Amino acid sequence: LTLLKDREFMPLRVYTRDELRDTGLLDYSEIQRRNQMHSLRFYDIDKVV
Amino acid sequence: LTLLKDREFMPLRVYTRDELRDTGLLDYSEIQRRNQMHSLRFYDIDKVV
Amino acid sequence: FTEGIAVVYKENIAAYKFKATVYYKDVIVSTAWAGSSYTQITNRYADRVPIPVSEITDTIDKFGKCSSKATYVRNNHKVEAFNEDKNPQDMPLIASKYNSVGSKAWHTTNDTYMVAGTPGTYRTGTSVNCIIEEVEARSIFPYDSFGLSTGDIIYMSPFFGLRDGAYREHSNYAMDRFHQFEGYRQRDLDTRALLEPAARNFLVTPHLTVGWNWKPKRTEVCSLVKWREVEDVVRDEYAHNFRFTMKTLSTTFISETNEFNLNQIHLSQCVKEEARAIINRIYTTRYNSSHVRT
Amino acid sequence: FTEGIAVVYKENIAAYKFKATVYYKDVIVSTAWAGSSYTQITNRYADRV
Amino acid sequence: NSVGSKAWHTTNDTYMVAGTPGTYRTGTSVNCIIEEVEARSIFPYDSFG
Amino acid sequence: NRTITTTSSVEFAMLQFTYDHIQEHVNEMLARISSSW
Amino acid sequence: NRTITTTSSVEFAMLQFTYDHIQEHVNEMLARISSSW
Repeated sequence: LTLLKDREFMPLRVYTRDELRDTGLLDYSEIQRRNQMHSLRFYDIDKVV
Repeated sequence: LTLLKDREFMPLRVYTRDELRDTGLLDYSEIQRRNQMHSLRFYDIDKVV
Repeated sequence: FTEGIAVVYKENIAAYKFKATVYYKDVIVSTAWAGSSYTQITNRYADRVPIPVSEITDTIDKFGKCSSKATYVRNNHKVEAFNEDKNPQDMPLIASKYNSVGSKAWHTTNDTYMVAGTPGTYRTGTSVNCIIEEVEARSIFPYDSFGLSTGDIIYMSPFFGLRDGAYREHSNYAMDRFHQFEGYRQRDLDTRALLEPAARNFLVTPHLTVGWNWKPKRTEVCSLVKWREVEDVVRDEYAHNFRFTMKTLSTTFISETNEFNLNQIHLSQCVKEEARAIINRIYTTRYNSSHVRT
Repeated sequence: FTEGIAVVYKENIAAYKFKATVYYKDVIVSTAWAGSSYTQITNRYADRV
Repeated sequence: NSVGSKAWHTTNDTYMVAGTPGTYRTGTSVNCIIEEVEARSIFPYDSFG
Repeated sequence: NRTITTTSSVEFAMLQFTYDHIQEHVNEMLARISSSW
Repeated sequence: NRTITTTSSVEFAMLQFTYDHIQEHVNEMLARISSSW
């Protein structure tokens, strides 16, 4: 009679949380983070005339 | 020879659906629900002059 | 084997959530064309402008009133605006009709001003509406920006300040837009009474002024969150690995024989003392007389 | 039985990501009303072309 | 202009004029903006954001 | 400095517990059968 | 009045089925070994 040997199970995921949050065409927070600093990027909002 | 005893397995989740929908900076539906009643909140749209 | 108590910690994936207030004025400019038998709005230019922190801390948090004159900066020029194109006043801040729990807002004007004129001419009006809203702010790692319930991204860390090395956080703004008031006593616009003193940051964004009570980064954000406290665990010593068997959860975790130094992980100051408190409570309530610590 | 080598393939749920460039001009038209002791912007029509 | 998201523009200023007290004056800006963006398309790949 | 990334399933750990339990019990019973034989 | 919240995994219930099956079968076989012995 032979004994069962030890096994170790690995945490296998088919898709990660990032992959599951990468299936849409646009991300609202990404667009808003990039576009709400348009005036900071392309203008000088601290100089007064 | 001893018998195997009964076990009961519990539905363990590491993260819930709410926790998984709480990882972003902004929620489009939340912003839209809060901001599309600005005119209802801060103005009287039913009185005519 | 080795019996003991364990606290399991998972990574914190949620955003850091706090509360702030936004102070801004709604500046609407309506242009009507009075015609033969009708009036036609030919333009309506709405704009949100900030309330400067001098005005806030000297009129709103002093008397609960907001000036009827907006003074701001557009196109690098110091612009103004007057409600109804009249002499400026100080109007009281009145709660919205929808002031349910949490999301509250106090404004001064329910009306929007416009004029038509004699048939054949254009006439221009102007509204100004002081609006103070309590919003829910929200920041995610590495906490160098926060978004508001209004939809606005604030390109400054929620922990930017002037003391405690906080001035070394991230900020996409000039240091002239940022104000900190140590010991500031906010005013509750409902009970008309000052709140308790607390350091308060103010930032004048081109379209609004954000104000939030300052709190240090070390005590508010944390990379790890408690998943499960386990009262009875068993640590085994398999070949090259530890094993943590938890018979109440029906879960077996497999570590290495080495300890993990939580100093390699960002923002891990919570775990040590939180787990110490939890483990001490569990021990004192369950294993006070049966076992002893090791 | 049959020994061998295998490669497991899952469905691709991610979006196809590339890089592009956008070329546009920001055309702002500001109308001010010079008053007695102040200037008031009465219109500002921004447009991307 | 950090890594990846870069943008080249021509004007940091926005033009407006006030005039003599009692009149309307109209200005105009034009800002050439070239941005490197990240495009993104999902099946069946007949559009991209 | 780094961050810890946690999977979204502890099904593998329940599998580990169940296999460990069945394996230990069956091994004890097999050992007993062998000694008695 | 309330609402029912359902988990996003029935892996625990498949684990329960598998353990129940293995446990019942192994217990029947152990009982038989004991009676014959």
